[PDB]
Amino acid sequence: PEARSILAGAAEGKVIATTEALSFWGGVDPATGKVIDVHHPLHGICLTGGVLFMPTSRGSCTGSGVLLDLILTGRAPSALVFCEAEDVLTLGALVAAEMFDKALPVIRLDTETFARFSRAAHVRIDQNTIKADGVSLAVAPPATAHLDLTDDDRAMLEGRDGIAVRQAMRIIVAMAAQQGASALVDVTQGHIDGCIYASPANLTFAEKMADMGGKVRVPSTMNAISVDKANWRAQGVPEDFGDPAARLADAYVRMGCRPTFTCSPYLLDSAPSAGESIGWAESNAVIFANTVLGARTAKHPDFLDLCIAMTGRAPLSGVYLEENRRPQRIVDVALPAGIDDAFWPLVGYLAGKAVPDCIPLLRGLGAAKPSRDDLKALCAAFGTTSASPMLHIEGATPEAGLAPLETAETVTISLEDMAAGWSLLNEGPEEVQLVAIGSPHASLEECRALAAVFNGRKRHADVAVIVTAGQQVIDAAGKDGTLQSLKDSGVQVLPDLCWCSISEPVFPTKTRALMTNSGKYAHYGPGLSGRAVRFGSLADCVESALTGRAVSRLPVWLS
Ligand code: FES
Ligand SMILES: [Mg+2]
Repeated sequence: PEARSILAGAAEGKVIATTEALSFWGGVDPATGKVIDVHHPLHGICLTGGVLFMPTSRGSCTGSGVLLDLILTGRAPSALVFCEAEDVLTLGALVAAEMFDKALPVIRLDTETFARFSRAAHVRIDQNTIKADGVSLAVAPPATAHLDLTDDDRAMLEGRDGIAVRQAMRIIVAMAAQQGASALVDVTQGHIDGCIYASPANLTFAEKMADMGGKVRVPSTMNAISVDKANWRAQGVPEDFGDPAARLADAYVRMGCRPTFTCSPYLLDSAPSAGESIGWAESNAVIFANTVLGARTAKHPDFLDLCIAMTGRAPLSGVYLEENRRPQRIVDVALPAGIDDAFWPLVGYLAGKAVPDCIPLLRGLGAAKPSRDDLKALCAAFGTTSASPMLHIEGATPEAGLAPLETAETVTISLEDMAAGWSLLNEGPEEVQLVAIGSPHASLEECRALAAVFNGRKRHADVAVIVTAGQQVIDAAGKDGTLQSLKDSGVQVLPDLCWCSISEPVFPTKTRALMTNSGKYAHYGPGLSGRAVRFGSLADCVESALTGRAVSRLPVWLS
């Protein structure tokens, strides 16, 4: 039995335990502390005050900001107990201790002690021990940093570059220490994700660092934000929400981040190349960068993305190291006849459920020749159910020939798994009032494909059709006529916002049920919006847009 202090602190409370990872953004409501992931075993449970046992986290990089907000409002669990490596929630609690004078203890157990303690009714944590129903286990103190540092690293840490840079380096070194890294690594560019207005604390952190003098040292793009930056006032977004959401975006721009406002930064001209070491947040962008581009970045939590951008340095750990990019589990995926575009997000979603805490190699799919957009949708869905920052697809992705670990296990995704996942993501009626496309932000080709399915037909008056995309794609779609073709059918194309960040009234208030082709939004949509969510192919979406009805049925390749 082994217990390891990750972040110090004292806590006591009832045990809240699960064997399935949870994403605090999208899966936990900062207003209540309740689990809102409708597909998680803990759905509906309030986490406030509990000692939360889960193997690790999954999903969104924004969990750090949601946990920070919960800590600040007193709605957070009293402690976190994992049994695997974890970064997102650990970083949120680390920022709480470093910058907000609040300690949330985080402990990692061995898997067997984890399972035993998860049966307990009550757990007490202090600096030296964890006790489950009185049964006490000694807790090893936080790991001591054994990092190789450059002279400029030490200069930043000593404060010779100011207090903001020192604070960033302090956080980077503490994260490297808990990961057991022995060095840092240069990054050529950053991508900031905490600009989504997921909680008041997201704004508080950004303005705190900006007022501290923080500024990025490497070129750094920005993920989606929670306002249509140029239009939210005219759209009728309430001032109480739009003003802090806009100020959150403004704070990162003031700190030198480029206002790309997109969750598909790999589509920008600034996209990194194969082998390039970058420092990115946003789970789908991280996974796409490693998986499809062959670039290298850990799945950095929100807030850590800014520290890495401020210093140009990240912990040399995880998939920055070649050994850690080798496939850790093999997945044979059934390839039925007659697949369409919906196959790829479904497979990514199921691949994450099958392999939630290590890097999988997906076999059996190379002959199907997935598009860049197919890989994009797959990676985004994989992020929702997994913690890993990358995956491999035999015959499709550039590093898929890396030798798997000699002890890799092999699992399957069967047709039966696919039918079950399809029905899980389709718990809603047939009548829909909204079609939601573009999580992550739509490519230009995805917009062209959508116009091709529409074939000049016009949406039903009672069905809104909304595509979220980055500004540069919308500009390009305006040039080549795709934007007008979509407008001709009644489709709205929105910049900056994504389905992760959209809000009423831009999200139409009349909506009761929506259909999406995003595996990611199919998962998060129910809890985020309170609406019933349907999941289908691009053409399933267009058919619903023209008729107002999404037929409830398994796809052709599953019947
Ligand atoms: S911001 Fe979440 S995928 Fe777009
Ligand atoms: Mg996710």
